[PDB]
Amino acid sequence: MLHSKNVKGFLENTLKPYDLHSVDFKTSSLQSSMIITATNGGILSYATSNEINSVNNLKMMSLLIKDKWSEDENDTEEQHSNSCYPVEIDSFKTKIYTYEMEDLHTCVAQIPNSDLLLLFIAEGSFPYGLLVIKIERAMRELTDLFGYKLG
Amino acid sequence: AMVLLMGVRRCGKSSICKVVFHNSTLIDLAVMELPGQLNYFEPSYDSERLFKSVGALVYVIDSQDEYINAITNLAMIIEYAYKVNPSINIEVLIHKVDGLSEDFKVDAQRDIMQRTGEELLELGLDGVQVSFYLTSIFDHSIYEAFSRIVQKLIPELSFLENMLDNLIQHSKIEKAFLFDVNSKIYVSTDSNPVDIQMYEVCSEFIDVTIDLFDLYKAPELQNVSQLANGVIIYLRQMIRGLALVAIIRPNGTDMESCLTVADYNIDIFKKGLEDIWANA
Amino acid sequence: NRKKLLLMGRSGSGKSSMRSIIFSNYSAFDTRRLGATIDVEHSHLRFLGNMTLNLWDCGGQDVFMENYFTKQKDHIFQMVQVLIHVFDVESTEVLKDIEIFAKALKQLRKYSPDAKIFVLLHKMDLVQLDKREELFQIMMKNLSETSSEFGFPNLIGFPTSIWDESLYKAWSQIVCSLIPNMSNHQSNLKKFKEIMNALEIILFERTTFLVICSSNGVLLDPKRFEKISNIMKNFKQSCTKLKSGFKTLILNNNIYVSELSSNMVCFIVLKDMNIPQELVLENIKKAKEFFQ
Amino acid sequence: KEHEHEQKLLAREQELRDIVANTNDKLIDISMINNSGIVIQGTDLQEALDKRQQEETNTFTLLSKEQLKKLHSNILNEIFSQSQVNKPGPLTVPF
Amino acid sequence: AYQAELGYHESRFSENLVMLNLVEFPDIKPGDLVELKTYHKNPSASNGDKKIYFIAKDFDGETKRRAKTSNVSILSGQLQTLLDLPSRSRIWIKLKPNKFDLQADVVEFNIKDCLLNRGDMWVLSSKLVDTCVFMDQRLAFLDSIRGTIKGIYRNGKKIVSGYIGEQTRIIFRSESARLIFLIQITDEMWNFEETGEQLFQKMVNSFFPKIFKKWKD
Ligand SMILES: Nc1nc2c(ncn2[C@@H]2O[C@H](COP(=O)(O)OP(=O)(O)O)[C@@H](O)[C@H]2O)c(=O)[nH]1
Ligand SMILES: Nc1nc2c(ncn2[C@@H]2O[C@H](COP(=O)(O)OP(=O)(O)O)[C@@H](O)[C@H]2O)c(=O)[nH]1
Ligand SMILES: [Mg+2]
Repeated sequence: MLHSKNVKGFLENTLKPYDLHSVDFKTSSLQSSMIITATNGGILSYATSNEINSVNNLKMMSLLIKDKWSEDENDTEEQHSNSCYPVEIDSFKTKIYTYEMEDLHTCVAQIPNSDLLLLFIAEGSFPYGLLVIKIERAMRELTDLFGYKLG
Repeated sequence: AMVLLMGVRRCGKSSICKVVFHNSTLIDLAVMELPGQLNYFEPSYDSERLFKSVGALVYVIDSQDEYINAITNLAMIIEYAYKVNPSINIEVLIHKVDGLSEDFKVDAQRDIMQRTGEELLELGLDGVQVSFYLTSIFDHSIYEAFSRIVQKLIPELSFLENMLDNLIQHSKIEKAFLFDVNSKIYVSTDSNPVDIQMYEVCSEFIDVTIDLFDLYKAPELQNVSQLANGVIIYLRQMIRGLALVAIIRPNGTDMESCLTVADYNIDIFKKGLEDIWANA
Repeated sequence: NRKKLLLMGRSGSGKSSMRSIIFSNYSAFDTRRLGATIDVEHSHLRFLGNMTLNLWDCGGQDVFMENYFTKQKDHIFQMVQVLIHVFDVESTEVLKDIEIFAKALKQLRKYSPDAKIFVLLHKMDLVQLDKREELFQIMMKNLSETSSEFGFPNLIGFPTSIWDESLYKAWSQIVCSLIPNMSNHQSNLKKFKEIMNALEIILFERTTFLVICSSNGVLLDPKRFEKISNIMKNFKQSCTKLKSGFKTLILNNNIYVSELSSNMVCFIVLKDMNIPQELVLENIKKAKEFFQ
Repeated sequence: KEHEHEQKLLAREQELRDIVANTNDKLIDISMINNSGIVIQGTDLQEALDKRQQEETNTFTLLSKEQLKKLHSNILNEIFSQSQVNKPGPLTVPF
Repeated sequence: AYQAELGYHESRFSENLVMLNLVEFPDIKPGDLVELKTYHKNPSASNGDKKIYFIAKDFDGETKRRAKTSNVSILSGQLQTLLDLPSRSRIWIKLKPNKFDLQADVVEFNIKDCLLNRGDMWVLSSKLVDTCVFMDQRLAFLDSIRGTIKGIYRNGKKIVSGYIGEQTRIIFRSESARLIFLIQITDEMWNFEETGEQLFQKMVNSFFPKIFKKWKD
């Protein structure tokens, strides 16, 4: 089974911004943080930094991101792309893809050996490297959701 | 747009009102029943304002009893109704037709139409068009008749038809109805023919929605009911008492993607409907 | 797992109307065309996926009723789990009805004294609304004084009619007295209610749409179960028009009606309106194999 | 006064046609979703290149260690420290 | 064969039963006989597949202008109920060019509760030429006379829909007609048959009640 409250708390915690103290470099929070399916692309769980219209728009954006990701997961040509960051944690291989949606930076990563995806959307000023590190450290703590498939 | 119900005693006006409106312009307002017995009509007994305040007059004829005198009384009513106001739409319901054959029903409607036309020719009224509907309480006929009568009193009909046609063409919707929350009187549809079976499906969907919502209260009505063959039925409350019920077919697509695009399209349609003051 | 239910009464009491509406899927207007049941009509109805119900729609007329307690007494009243006696309040021979019920109770005590007796005061729509409940009391006390006489310390009765939803409650409580492993179903339902954080979870049967169990066993309507059963029967009969079968129903993203298995339907009312539909649907699909 | 009502009806017809055209322009089909092309792969360097292209040679010439080695490690540590997210409990519950 | 998307339209737009987009699949000229089969190989009876002949006609101006796919539109009412297909389905189209060779042989008709002269039957048959009909199609003559096509025959087969040509033997059976009965009262009426029944007992107990029950049915 699944627990919506703990996943909601995790997605709310992944909306936390960065405030560096050694170097004065403040970053804004992410626009949205959600977990979606790898089959239909609809929202399993979601969280926003800051109502029905935004939920429908976020579902549309999740559908668009999964539609773009489906062809990228099934393509082996041009595999040495600069926007792909395939990380392997705990002997589980996955592929992370970053995309630009007009003025939005959207980073998606398939949870390894499972039919789920994790998506972080931030503003255009957000750096891509910090998003990659954020999604890597987020996937590091999601070992309990490994091997989960839809029924 | 207040409609006036007229007819002889024990013709069924109160029963029609109880069934439809109990289970402004467009909302199901408190209509006025008028028991009209056979008599001599008083000339201008302060009734000019009353008939000037009626958007469309509705007459009820009992098909079980003899009705030639009823048609004579109806012609007498029209004789001053059209004289006072030349913009009133005139409606006649042939009520209590549940236990009649199709050929008998068609012949009865033809006889009633011919008699009314001949009486109006005798009375010298010209340029008047009286509509006729075969109605009964026990079936969908009275709902459709009141739907046509109400549709004759909404000036924005073609624009709503275009909006619903565009919504249907861009969401794979089989059939979309713009019901009202009470009386199940559908206000607008597409250019596709109003199937009776689909109309009954949508009406009983309205009933299931309202009853289930009323069972759990005291803590914007939305509904998705998916069948085995992927055909979904969707409900979203529009402005004031209006609601939208759409039968949408998947056509071998993703259920959640179709639901998302239908939700976005219907929210856009509701935002467009906010601009036009079609509510209430 | 064969359960022998007896459905007895007087002439015209509406036993076959109950059997047709609850199980054979007939409307209220379609029970007028029913004929007179001659002798005993047996119906083998499959409940859930393991239960089979042998419902005995008995005759109810005087020759049949005198035949039951004289010659066939060693056949109709042996290995009986539930008797359902249908009393018509339109009857002018109420003492004869009570005597027939007394003979039936005597035979059941003689042959299978572990059975369960239920009484349904049918046709309680012709009486005026003010005098209904008192009338239901006025007979029931007498029936209790009858029921405690021939064994049977407990007797449950229901004011029933085919033009309201009380029939569903009466038949649901009659059937649920035979369903095995009710405690396990209640415990699993409580676990699922705690897991999904739901206000109320109700488990039905798919075909008959009778209530099987509830999570709870803001003030709510005490007769909500039977009303939901009637609404679901109407919705199934509506969805039969579109040449398909009802699968799911989501209301306000708060009320989920879902085909839990091939034999049950779940009715979940949650607390938070902001949960996405796919999470609830996925948790429903995970519990699909759990209740099997 | 009825000519003013005729002009008002003409304005109403224009307004209703404009409303129909406005609500017709936001309709999205599934073909628009599948072949949108909005979701494109973007990197920081490519975004900077596009910004310079819209706004509009070897510049660099090849020639402390402790301070840079300390600051780089401290910046990486501060980046990795705030990315550590602790769950408020188990994610999947059993029966 | 071709492929088309089914459509439905109300009587406000067009009065014709079947309309097809003449701009699409331009092999078909305006005057043609077109099959509307819903099956492409291996016809299915349990699933439900029918062949419905019709005569080609173009879309209405309002429907063609404010168009929404639907290469073939069927008027609602009886033809839609006969076909029993959803609002957007896949159908097939042929261009059978032998109008003379595809004539139905016998097309039935019913003239209940109305007096048609013999010449009236001739005129009504003359109006039913180069026009395809189907089963239980309620034709109308002079807006009051009702018909019913209860049987279309071709090569010994009772086809669901047929084409009426110049050499089609259309018959007009009457469901409300005058009847004369001539009962012979002879010495044989009180005789007994081999089973043990009198012949007039058969006449008044088995023949007349059966014929009256059949007439009422
Ligand atoms: N069978 C049938 N009876 C009807 C119908 N409409 C009305 N009635 C009969 O009309 C009676 C009610 O008439 P009512 O509304 O009180 O007449 P009013 O007070 O003059 O409007 C009832 O007893 C019904 O039996 C109908 O559609 N079908
Ligand atoms: N009005 C009304 N009629 C009922 C009710 N229950 C049964 N009936 C009538 O009972 C008749 C059929 O009775 P039936 O089931 O055959 O009695 P049984 O043979 O003794 O079981 C139908 O015509 C119904 O109209 C009720 O609650 N209200
Ligand atoms: Mg019976």
